[PDB]
Amino acid sequence: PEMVRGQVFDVGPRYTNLSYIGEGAYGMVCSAYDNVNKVRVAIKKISPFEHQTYCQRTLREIKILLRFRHENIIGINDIIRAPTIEQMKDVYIVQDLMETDLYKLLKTQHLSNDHICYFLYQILRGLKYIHSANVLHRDLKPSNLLLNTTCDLKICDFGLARVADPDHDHTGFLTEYVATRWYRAPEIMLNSKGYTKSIDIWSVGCILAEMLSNRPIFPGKHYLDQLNHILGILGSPSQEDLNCIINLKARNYLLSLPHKNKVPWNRLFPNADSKALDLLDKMLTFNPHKRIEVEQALAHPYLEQYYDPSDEPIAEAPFKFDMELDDLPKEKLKELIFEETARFQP
Ligand SMILES: O=C(CN1Cc2ccc(-c3nc(NC4CCOCC4)ncc3Cl)cc2C1=O)N1CCCc2ccccc2C1
Repeated sequence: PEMVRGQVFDVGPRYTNLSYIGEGAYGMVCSAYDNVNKVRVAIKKISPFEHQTYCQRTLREIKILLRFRHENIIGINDIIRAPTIEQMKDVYIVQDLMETDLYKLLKTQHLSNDHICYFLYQILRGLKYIHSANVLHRDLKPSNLLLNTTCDLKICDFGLARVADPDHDHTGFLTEYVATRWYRAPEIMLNSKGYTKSIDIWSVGCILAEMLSNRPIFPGKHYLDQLNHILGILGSPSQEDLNCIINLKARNYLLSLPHKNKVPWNRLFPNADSKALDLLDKMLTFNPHKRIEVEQALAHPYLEQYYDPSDEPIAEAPFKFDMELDDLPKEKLKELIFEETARFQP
């Protein structure tokens, strides 16, 4: 077998001429020549089976992405694994190879207003489909938005995605949370488990702000500092929005803060298009009940050049897990991953 940076990549016969791309907690990723479709592809080697949380992330990703089919969502093209559960130590997920991501692009490139508009349209078009399947992505951020050389955009990384569950969204103040700090809606720190679609709209608002200036809008250094960055720009919540926070720890924390006025978007973003700032304001609304929904955002005058609901498809039915995954042992999640990947075996 081929090796890459001290790692076997058992992907042949179909995939050859591997080049290292990167690695992280997930595993390792390469490009490889697909000898059936005659194109280079991404293959990520995942080795999740000794960690229940990595197994969860793997299974969520596979089940969701195999059900979804959308131009602005990364697909799974193939899955390689051993023929038996006993021999299965790794899973290789094959996906379309994308040249870069929005994180890399923002570190290195000024975006024209036309590019910002087109990226935002594609993010929302993909998100319309995700939300129409009653799924929440829950970790939208620049490094999960993949881009090719013609600026086509695909949402990736569904390892934290969940079925929406608004009736069980309430929690206490300062409840620990997994998704990337800088893109967390204020309510995560106050009273929310991140089980409603409004969580993803906030992250997209944050991404829009970051496209406007190439810098994260709310770069909190730790859990509560994230809330105080948000409040630093939005200002003190209104009495009405406060009255929606019934938990006394969260409410009394907010009441304890000195009054802060809203920082106007046009001072943070003096070169931004005024319609972009109107949409930004509506996505970065403190109260999640008043926050714009994905379909409303698509209909916003900023996106009028692109908006076409007949060409913004929805999922054919709501997505549903067979059983709850959060409590399952890692050995059971391995079995489920085995069954879920069976269709790619010859
Ligand atoms: O696969 C993941 C998370 N990742 C990791 C990754 C790497 C690469 C790509 C990717 N990149 C590119 N092109 C890059 C080239 C260079 O410029 C940047 C873009 N093209 C296609 C893909 Cl598909 C996508 C992903 C992705 O989705 N998980 C499932 C297993 C469970 C788990 C366990 C532990 C932690 C996270 C996860 C989530």
